[PDB]
Parts: sequence; C-alpha cells; structure tokens
Amino acid sequence: NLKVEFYNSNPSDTTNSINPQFKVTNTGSSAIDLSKLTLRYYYTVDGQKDQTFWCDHAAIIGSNGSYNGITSNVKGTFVKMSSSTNNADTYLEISFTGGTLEPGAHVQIQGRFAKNDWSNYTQSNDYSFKSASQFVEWDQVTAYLNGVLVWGKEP
Amino acid sequence: NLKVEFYNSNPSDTTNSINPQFKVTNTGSSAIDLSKLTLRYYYTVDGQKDQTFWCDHAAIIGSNGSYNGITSNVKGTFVKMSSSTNNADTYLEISFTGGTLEPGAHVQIQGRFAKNDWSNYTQSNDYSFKSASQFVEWDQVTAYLNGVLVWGKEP
Ligand SMILES: [Ca+2]
Ligand SMILES: [Ca+2]
Repeated sequence: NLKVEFYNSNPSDTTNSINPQFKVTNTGSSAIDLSKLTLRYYYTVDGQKDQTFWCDHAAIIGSNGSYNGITSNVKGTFVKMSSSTNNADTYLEISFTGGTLEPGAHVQIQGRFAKNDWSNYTQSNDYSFKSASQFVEWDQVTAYLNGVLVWGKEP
Repeated sequence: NLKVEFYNSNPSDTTNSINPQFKVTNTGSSAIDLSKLTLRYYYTVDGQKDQTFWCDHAAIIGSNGSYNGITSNVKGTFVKMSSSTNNADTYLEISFTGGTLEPGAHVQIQGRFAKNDWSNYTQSNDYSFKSASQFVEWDQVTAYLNGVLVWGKEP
C-alpha cells in the first residue's frame, strides 16, 4: 500500500530541464522492497532527442525521522510510448537499485532531466506536470509494485 | 487508413495454444509502411509463464490478387498489462520487420502462441477472443500506426 505526493520545482512553461519531485510513503503494515517499486512521469518530448536523468538528492525518512541517503540508488530511463496521447508520448520511469521502505517510512526524490543538446521542452502540454511549492496528492503520476499499477491514472 | 478483420481458428475453451488470425486491409489512398504497424490481442494468461509466438503463415495480397509471402517478417511479443480487467491482463503485440502495404492490398497473418511449458489457457475470459469460420470485423483487437491507435477499443 502506497501514497504518492508530487510537484515540479521548475514551473517555467518553456525550459531546458524538467524537475520532478516525488514523495512516496509506505502506508501499509509490511515493508516494501524498493527494487520492486517504479514511478512514472508522463509528458511530450517536443522534439525527440536522447535524454539524461539525474537525481539531485534522494533519501529514506523513517517514521521517527531517521535519515538514510540513497541518492545514487535512484535510476531513470526514458520510454517512448507505444500508444500516445496529445499530452503524453514519453515517460520517465524512475527505479531503485535496492533498499527497504518500512511501514510509515517515505522516500523523497529530487529529480531532474534534460535533452542531451539542452534544447527546450514545453511543460503546458505534459500530462504529469504539476507546479506547486510542496508535495501535493496528484494522480497524474503513477507508481507500480512489481509492474502492477498501485497509484495514479495512466494517460 | 485501415480495416482489421479477425478470428480465432482454435475455438476450444481449454487449450494449450491460442490461434489469432488477422486480416489488415489498406483502405486508404497511400501505401502503409508495415514497420510502423502493430496489432494487439488482449487476454488473461491464466497462470503467468513465458510465452512464444509463431507465425504459421503470413502474406501480402494485392488488389489484383498478387501473392507475396512474408511469414518470417512477422514478430510477436508479450506485454503484461500494469492495469488489468476481468478479461485482460496480457497482450500479444504483433509487429513487422518490414514491408509495404499498397492501397487496396491486405496482409493475412496466421498466428499461434503458447506457454513455454505448454500449460493450458482458458479462452472464455479473454477480451479479444472471437471464434468464427472466417475473418469478421471485430473491434476488440487493436491496431496502431506510428504509435497512434487507429482501430478497435482497448480494454
Ligand atoms: Ca511537452
Ligand atoms: Ca484466459
């Protein structure tokens, strides 16, 4: 059982970097294996180019406030959709090499990606885009446990 | 522009091989690049196992009756759905390495797939199942051209 909160820290309509911020909480009674957890951010690439994802910072925060830095365990891959919509033709899929999300604990991921030539994106035609000053409950981003959708609405 | 006709040549409710038969007609005025066309057959795996697809026979038939064998250009892959329904948790996606479908021409595909342990399937709970003696207009199978849905209803 999971709860996903999210926001984009870069609100510029035209920009050369998209900054997705994820906060995933294990609201269940049993621990979660992060290597089985994947997250997706849907958008339109606006000119297909190879892209790169970077995790500025990621950490597992326990229910008692314990801090475990896992920045280098977060990986990002770009998937071109086999069936697209007018505001979603590509998605960034976030994965973890390992780690355990214990009951009540949560993981914060401060992400960022860009095209390899640093050309612009347009964020107003991106399905998952959500400008906010903090993590909000947003269902236009999805989460999966072993390939099964457990949060959000796919486009 | 396309038209998809279809039928299953194996009607057995319990069986260890599913036989989808596709007939795709280029009803438009311009030729179609087959490497840009994909087709889907939705069903419930009834016990997750790796699966294999075989094209028994495939051919491009021209409006003048011309015959061009393309059996080895037809590929099939199995995709497990992230979100499933009571009659769809997996889909066979059919692709073509190449070929061009001229206006008025159609391509016939006699396919078959099975689990790698040859265990049974149940066809009564499969979204795309359509038993018939010949190809019928069926919208429970989908076709995508350039990653865009151009035929059928997805579950
Ligand atoms: Ca965009
Ligand atoms: Ca079945």
